[PDB]
Amino acid sequence: SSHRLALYRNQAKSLLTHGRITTTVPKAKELRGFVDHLIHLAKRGDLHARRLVLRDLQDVKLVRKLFDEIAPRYRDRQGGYTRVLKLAERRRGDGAPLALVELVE
Amino acid sequence: VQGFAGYKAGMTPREGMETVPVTVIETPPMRAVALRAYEQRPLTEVWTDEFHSELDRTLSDRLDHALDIVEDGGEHAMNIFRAGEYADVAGVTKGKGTQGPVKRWGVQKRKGKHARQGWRRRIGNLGPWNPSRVRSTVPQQGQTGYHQRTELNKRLIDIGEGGPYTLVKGSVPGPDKRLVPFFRAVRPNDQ
Amino acid sequence: MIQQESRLKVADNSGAREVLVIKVLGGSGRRYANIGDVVVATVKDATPGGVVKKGQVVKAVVVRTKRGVRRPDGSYIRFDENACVIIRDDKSPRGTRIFGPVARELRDKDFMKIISLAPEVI
Amino acid sequence: AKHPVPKKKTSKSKRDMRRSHHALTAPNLTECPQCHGKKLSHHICPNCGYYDGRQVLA
Amino acid sequence: RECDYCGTDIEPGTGTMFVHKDGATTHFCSSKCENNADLREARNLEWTDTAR
RNA sequence: CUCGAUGUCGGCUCGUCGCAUCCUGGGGCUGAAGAAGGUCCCAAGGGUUGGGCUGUUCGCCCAUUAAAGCGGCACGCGAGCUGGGUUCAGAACGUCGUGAGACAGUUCGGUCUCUAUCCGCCACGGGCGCAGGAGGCUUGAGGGGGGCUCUUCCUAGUACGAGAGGACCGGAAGGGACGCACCUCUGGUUUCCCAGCUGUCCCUCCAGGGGCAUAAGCUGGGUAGCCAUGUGCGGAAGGGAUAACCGCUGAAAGCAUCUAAGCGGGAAGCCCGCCCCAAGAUGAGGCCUCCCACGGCGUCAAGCCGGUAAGGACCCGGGAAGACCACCCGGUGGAUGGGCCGGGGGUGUAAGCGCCGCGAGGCGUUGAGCCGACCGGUCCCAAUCGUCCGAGGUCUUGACC
Repeated sequence: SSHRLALYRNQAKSLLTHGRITTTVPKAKELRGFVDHLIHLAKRGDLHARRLVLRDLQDVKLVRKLFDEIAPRYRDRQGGYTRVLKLAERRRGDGAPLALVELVE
Repeated sequence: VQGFAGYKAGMTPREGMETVPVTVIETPPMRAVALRAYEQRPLTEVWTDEFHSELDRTLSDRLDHALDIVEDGGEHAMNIFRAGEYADVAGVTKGKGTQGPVKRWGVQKRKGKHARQGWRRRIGNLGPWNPSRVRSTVPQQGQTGYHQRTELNKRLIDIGEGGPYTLVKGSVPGPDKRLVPFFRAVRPNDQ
Repeated sequence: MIQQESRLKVADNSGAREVLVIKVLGGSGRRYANIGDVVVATVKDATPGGVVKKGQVVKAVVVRTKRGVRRPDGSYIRFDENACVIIRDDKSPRGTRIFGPVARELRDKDFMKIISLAPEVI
Repeated sequence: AKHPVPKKKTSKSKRDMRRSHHALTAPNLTECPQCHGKKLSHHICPNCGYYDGRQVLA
Repeated sequence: RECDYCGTDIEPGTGTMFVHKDGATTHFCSSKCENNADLREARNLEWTDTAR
């Protein structure tokens, strides 16, 4: 619900900033598509597009940064602008097989 | 292979004269593997490889006419099933799973004044005092969704090839589209 | 549809107004009064003593139900209302006259009588 | 509120027997991509960074 | 007609028709016609085949 | 037996027997023509409804119906509710008692406790087995499921009949409760898919948004899956052995007798048949399709090693497959996830500029915009690379080449 989002939110956020973070299996598996999806919008690129992407992310700097910045570095492909890579270790007490994901580059 | 069978197309109704809903079914001739006979001794299934290309990735009418198509080379187009007929199909339940004695098995639950009481779903009882421990009687949360389901009076209406496929009279194939359907018109009554 | 004590008006004039639904007529089990069907209910109230009178043991049938009736013609029909007509053991109305339309039905399960009296049968 | 509780000393025997079906099974791991060594079947590591791309450190 | 009036519309080469008392009527359509119309004054109706 | 304690009425649910059988079939009987009843013998399959008033069962009453059965199992069920009630202290009346208290007379209200070990039941995995090692396919002994019914029509208003009525026999159709399955049509869903909204904080002022207002703040609506109110369908034929019950052929009783022996008739019933398992039925079954004799060690070394991708696995990626597990399909010579892309479905024409009115707004561009799983393309992404384990072919007898 409000939480599913939130996530996708900040994760989508942080990420674009670095372009490959460290969350567990799933977490990543999703932040992908979405974030992913989002991308495809930076690609659309315009009034609208932006008015969305931001709509969620909320933040000029980026929002723009990507739409212009990265977007391009991608204008060509077909989704997938992300390469979700699992990881070797696992957060303690837990034992969760975290994992890392980036913007396929 | 004694019979005839394939998978679930899907359902939809439409037309007729009053109108009527059926279901689509996919299956040309899934080849012919040996044939049933217990002659001179025990005989049942042979295998003179002639199958697909992958299959080794895992490597008296009904059956009779077979001999017709199973010796032809293997396959055997389906459809004697013709215009207005009653085969029977045996779908595969439906991964519905382990549920409460509720739907699993008709039963009235937590009434009113207690039909909520953060109360609810859960059978009434087992066995009396003196009788004796338990019966193999009262079902239980007897999982479902996997059962080798099927039925009867399975009337087929029509068929056409473009792709060997069949139109059905009332679907309820049991399992889901893209599912494993086998048909027959067993001891028909409407005959 | 329409049993225990669901209520339904008149369209004929029998001298009624509305009627409570006792039993669904037919045979044991059975749980439903759908136009064409015949109900075992009574007066919830009836004009100023036309000929019937409030609280009168009764027999009426099905002709108006917002329960929606699926016509063998894969079609669909329903109404803004739920009520029917009284009857004389002999599936025979009393109301001399009709009211809101109805549905082929009736015919199919006997009643013409009203079938035509009706202002309009849909 | 102990409606139901054991009723007869569980029997070491059994008891353990119980605790019997249990057991582990070493990580299915493999061996380095070029990292040379044993890694978590499918991953780089404090030995790798590779796979096909240098996405790590050391 | 025009879903009686509800110029919108809904449900296949069949559809369906509600209905009221007095030999009056209400052929029908969508959940945007219904409710609304079923509760006030047609005239005033807009969106559709009325306030067209 | 139990007071080192077996928690007691009615209800609820879940039922399970039994037959003296209420409904249901089969019979013989009648003061039975018909029809409908009465009588009694045979059969439990299946089944035997909503309310009312009563804490009640019981019971009377209301509308049904074929029918609306009698009774078991602590008058089944509290480690499953109920908890009204009789049966804690209150307190009431009435009632006895100098009184104190009191009552199978009554009246208000009055704490039914989370963790199943065993046996037991329902379910799903793990072994070990079935003596080559191998994947695919079948048999079912034996079990389990299910069997009811009303009504309408011809036969026929013909048998019967003074008449008002109403057949066996033979055949159509509909419908009732019930169960299996299933979304097409129908209806309920639709936690964000889409849209309108009032209050507020950030947002940069406007616009265009954003959380919160549960966990969606509120309202309209809404695929796909699930799911009924809804879709198909089912309870049959027919075969064999009988009840009761009806007969034939004929003794002993040179005359009769269904009779011991001989042969047939006859049931919703048994057996079979129709679906649903199912050889872990240690009697481990059948069959087809693969794999060939490797190493060195003292022996009936049937013991330790490379193997044979025959083959399987594990790890990954995925499933109306799913608690875990096991089970199914795929693992870049891939379309398995996601992604994108067309397609459908769904929300009702967007953000902007435009043109009318002081404004509110409207009209346009514009059936726009936005789209959660539904149908299908394309190697953008991510299923890389890798391991492990696995056969060899036990003893006797004979039948054939």
